[PDB]
Amino acid sequence: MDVQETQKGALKEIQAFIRSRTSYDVLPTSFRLIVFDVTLFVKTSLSLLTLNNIVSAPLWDSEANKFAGLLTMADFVNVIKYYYQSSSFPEAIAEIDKFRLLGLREVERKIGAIPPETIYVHPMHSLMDACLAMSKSRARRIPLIDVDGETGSEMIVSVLTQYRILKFISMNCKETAMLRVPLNQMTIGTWSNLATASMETKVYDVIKMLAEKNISAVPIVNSEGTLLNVYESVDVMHLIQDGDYSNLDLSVGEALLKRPANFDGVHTCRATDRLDGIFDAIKHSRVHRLFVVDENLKLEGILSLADILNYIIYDKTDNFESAV
Amino acid sequence: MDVQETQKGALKEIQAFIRSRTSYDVLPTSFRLIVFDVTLFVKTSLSLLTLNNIVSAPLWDSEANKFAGLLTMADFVNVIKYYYQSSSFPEAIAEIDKFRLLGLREVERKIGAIPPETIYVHPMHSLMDACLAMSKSRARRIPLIDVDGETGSEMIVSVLTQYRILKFISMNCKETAMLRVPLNQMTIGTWSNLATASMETKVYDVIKMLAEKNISAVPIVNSEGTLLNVYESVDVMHLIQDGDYSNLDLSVGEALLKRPANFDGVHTCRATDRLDGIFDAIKHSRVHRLFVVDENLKLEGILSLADILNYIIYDKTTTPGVPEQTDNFESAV
Amino acid sequence: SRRNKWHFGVRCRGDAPEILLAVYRALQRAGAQFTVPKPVNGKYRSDMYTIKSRWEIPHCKREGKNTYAYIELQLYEVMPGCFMLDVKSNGYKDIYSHPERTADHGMDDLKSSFPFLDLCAMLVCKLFS
Amino acid sequence: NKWHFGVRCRGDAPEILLAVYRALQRAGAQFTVPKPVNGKYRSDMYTIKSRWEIPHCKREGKNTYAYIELQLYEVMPGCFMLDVKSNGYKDIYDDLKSSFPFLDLCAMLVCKLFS
Amino acid sequence: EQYSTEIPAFLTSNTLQELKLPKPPSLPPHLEKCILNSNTAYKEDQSVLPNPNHVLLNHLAAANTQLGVLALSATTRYHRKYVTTAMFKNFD
Amino acid sequence: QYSTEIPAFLTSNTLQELKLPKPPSLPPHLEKCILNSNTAYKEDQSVLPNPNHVLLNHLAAANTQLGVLALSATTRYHRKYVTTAMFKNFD
Ligand SMILES: Nc1ncnc2c1ncn2[C@@H]1O[C@H](COP(=O)(O)OP(=O)(O)OP(=O)(O)O)[C@@H](O)[C@H]1O
Ligand SMILES: Nc1ncnc2c1ncn2[C@@H]1O[C@H](COP(=O)(O)OP(=O)(O)OP(=O)(O)O)[C@@H](O)[C@H]1O
Repeated sequence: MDVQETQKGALKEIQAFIRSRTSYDVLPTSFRLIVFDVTLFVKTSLSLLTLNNIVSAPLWDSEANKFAGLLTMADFVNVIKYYYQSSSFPEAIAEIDKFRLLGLREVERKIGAIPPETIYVHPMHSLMDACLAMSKSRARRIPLIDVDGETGSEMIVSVLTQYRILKFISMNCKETAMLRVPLNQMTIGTWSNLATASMETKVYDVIKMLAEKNISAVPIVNSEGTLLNVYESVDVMHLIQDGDYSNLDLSVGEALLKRPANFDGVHTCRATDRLDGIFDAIKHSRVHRLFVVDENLKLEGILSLADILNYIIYDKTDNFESAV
Repeated sequence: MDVQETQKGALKEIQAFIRSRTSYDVLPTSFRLIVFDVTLFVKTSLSLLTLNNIVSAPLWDSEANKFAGLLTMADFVNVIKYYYQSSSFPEAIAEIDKFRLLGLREVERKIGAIPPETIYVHPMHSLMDACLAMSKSRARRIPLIDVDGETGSEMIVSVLTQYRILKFISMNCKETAMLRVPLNQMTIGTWSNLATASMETKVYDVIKMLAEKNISAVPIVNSEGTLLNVYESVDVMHLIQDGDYSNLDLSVGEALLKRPANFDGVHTCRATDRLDGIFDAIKHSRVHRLFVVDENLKLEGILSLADILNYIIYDKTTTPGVPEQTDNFESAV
Repeated sequence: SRRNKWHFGVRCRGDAPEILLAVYRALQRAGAQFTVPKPVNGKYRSDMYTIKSRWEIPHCKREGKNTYAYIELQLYEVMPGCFMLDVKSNGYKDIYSHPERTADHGMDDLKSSFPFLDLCAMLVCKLFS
Repeated sequence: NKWHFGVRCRGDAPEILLAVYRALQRAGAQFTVPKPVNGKYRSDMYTIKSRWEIPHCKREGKNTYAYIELQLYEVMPGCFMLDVKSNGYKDIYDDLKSSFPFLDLCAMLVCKLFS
Repeated sequence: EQYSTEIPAFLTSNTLQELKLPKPPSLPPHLEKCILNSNTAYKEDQSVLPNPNHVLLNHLAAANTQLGVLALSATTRYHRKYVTTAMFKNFD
Repeated sequence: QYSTEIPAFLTSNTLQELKLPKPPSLPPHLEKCILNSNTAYKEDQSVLPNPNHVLLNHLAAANTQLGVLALSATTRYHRKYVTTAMFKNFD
């Protein structure tokens, strides 16, 4: 029919497909959920993420047998940024270690860093609810909570991640292979006003970008503006996982020398690429964002995950990061 | 004048010397007193003990500005002993980690593992008092605390080891040169009934004999009795600084292999040696013990620092808070 | 991952009888309610090591309702001196039903792991103090 | 990650000076205010003498007090050191000047300054 | 069945005393292993666990943690999929 | 001499104005702790150099990786010198 028109109908099915699935559907037939007592100490909590190789845990409070919100790397990004750029005392930050998840969220909850109550959905409700729930605030990943009627106690059932939503799609949708309109032709991704850093930027400056730009990552480039690396906000967990908060004064550089070898790639694509492949990459490798680069890995733009997901889902101190 | 008699006169001179000095006098001219908040978590307390390469620390209670006792490895041998034999769940000591030093030493308070008030002495009181204190009370080192009359607060100045104290002597008393009466003649140091583990002996059982024989170390021998090593309670710190209490189910074997290279020695000597040489090993190395052994490295007895000091420190009498009871716990190391 | 890894229930040592004793006392001071050994009238048998407990779900209590957690506890010897206190939810039940309601039919609605774990936890703190 | 005097500082001196007073306000401390000398203010302003309700004494009895001299120095541009100095214990009625309470009061100052 | 409050009268007397009461069952083979006992690569979930079994559904499983916290967990069905929640709670 | 009330000018907004007496400069003699001295366990790793008598009872702090404060100060006890170094609870 038309390269343009076959995306249209593709999207129309991708959208139609999403709605007809429940969040519940994306879950594997048998998975594992790690959940943290909101009373846990910050330190302990941070270790936990590390040796369990996760970036997030749902808090449980219990006392309520109610859900206490979603602990994510944005939690430390927001407080760290707050402490920089307010205070005057550079080691004030280290108090973050007295804190318990409660106390922490409490502080976050008293600077703007967390909306009044955390965010939604029921597992058997439409997958769309999930996207829309994320879409309407980065929130990047969302708990699926039900309630044990017999007890009135909430039952955290899992956490849905933009990436797992997309990979579950790349997998159940023939239609992804008919999304072949070049990007330079679509309105997706950001392509001007890019926030970037150099190996010499202080990590805390990056951190300061991530929150106020509400972003989970920042592309790193040399003078010629060649893409070298990224700095994610998970790369922050690794910086303070042992309680060294002065570790935050390192240039992005020295701080990347720490980065352990687990790290999912840094993905690139050309402006003349298209979703069909970007989905195929999703299908196999853990993408997070893709950067758009020119023939000399010069950064043209940033296509991100929410970017994509939103694009699918409808076609009709200032201030905080969302999730991770 | 005779060997037997030169010692007599020697010890007397040493004695008087000891009485002519105040505990203060044993302190470097400028030092570093590390202190802990009673309220600190046990876990931190270990990491900090270890970081700062030390094995004890005065506890401090801001609230009242008072000495809160002296954290020691014994504290840990002590509750640690207590769980293993009085509790049917292995894991579940683990909890230790959770406790603040307060909660910890109140458990010791609760099981009779630490006496009501703690023994301390005025820095400017005679050294002799500090050696008696420590002898009477079986405690292997004792805090020195004064009183700020203006505020009424307790100023910890230091904590004396028995080691430092002997080394004080050995540096200052020409008179140690004159102690040439072999051991086997002198009635001193235990020579019978010796607690000793093998390298297959489980790390908690050793912990067990420690508390309960109230000793800081236990020599590790082997079938034919040859001194191999010593397990010390300060070896526990390393055993659980990691926060891994499963580490207590290691044979002494394995736990030994974890021992970082900063260990002081094992000091052996012959049953026929003599305080003069002992007193000057003390002067050079850092001896915590002497395993009296024979031609063939077969353990015969155990001369100890308390042994020494105490012996260097009574002419006629003993001070019978010696001992106090059976199957007790552990003094302070 | 270093044999500080997942195993069922709670490891135990010493003597079976003594353990049971701990467990009751643990239960006891938890505020649970348990099943008590019954002999065949010469004296006891294995199943004295199979306790059933009723637990008042703390949050349920504290805001009116009277809902219960049912926990069965087994004890197994693994090798001599060695045991596994095997815990096991077998349900939550408010004494009818709610103020109205009971839509059912397929296949018997939510059994969550809570408050089961939360008091599994509460138990463990008792067994370790 | 190791030992240095006083408490490090970012930004613009007089903010810091303000922050200090503030943490100095909410610990209970009294303190000197700046001394304007003619057309106003001296660098002597970055020099607070403070007076302190000992806690333990105004607990069990004693009207006993405690003095700390706070001083702000610059080390580089935008970088300062709050040097804190014990100078007294006087029960408001040679001979040991213990580092306590002074440290605990230091502990409080610090805690204040960091929240 | 039929419940409660008081600790049995014997047991409490003091009871090393022969009596030679019943020993507990021995450990059955299915209780010999948790699925939480690990994994598999190919992402996409380091969160996927093997299909649990039926019989070992709702039991308590524990792990020690070097961090002064409790590691509790259990497996349950949710509609027709199985959630193994694992909790890192605190002590008392 | 002893007020209880934050000076007016320091307080509110556009505190960024009329003047700027600066703080003095960090004197050389600060800038070095007697506590960063002897790495080695020569008999006591407790043993320290002599402090400068002027920078006697002064606060010195250090980062810990353990969510606690590390506070220190050298005082003169009789004729010898304790440099106490407390690890206090953060609170
Ligand atoms: N360095 C940057 N500068 C400007 N805009 C950016 C930058 N990084 C991401 N963006 C844009 O911000 C939006 C956020 O994307 P998303 O909700 O996936 O979370 P994100 O963290 O912002 O994305 P990413 O995972 O790429 O960091 C996207 O539209 C993306 O195009
Ligand atoms: N392994 C052992 N077996 C039997 N008795 C011992 C053993 N170790 C020490 N003793 C005896 O008990 C006391 C142990 O000395 P102490 O209780 O002071 O511990 P220590 O290891 O000997 O250290 P110290 O040198 O400080 O005395 C001594 O009086 C000693 O004679």
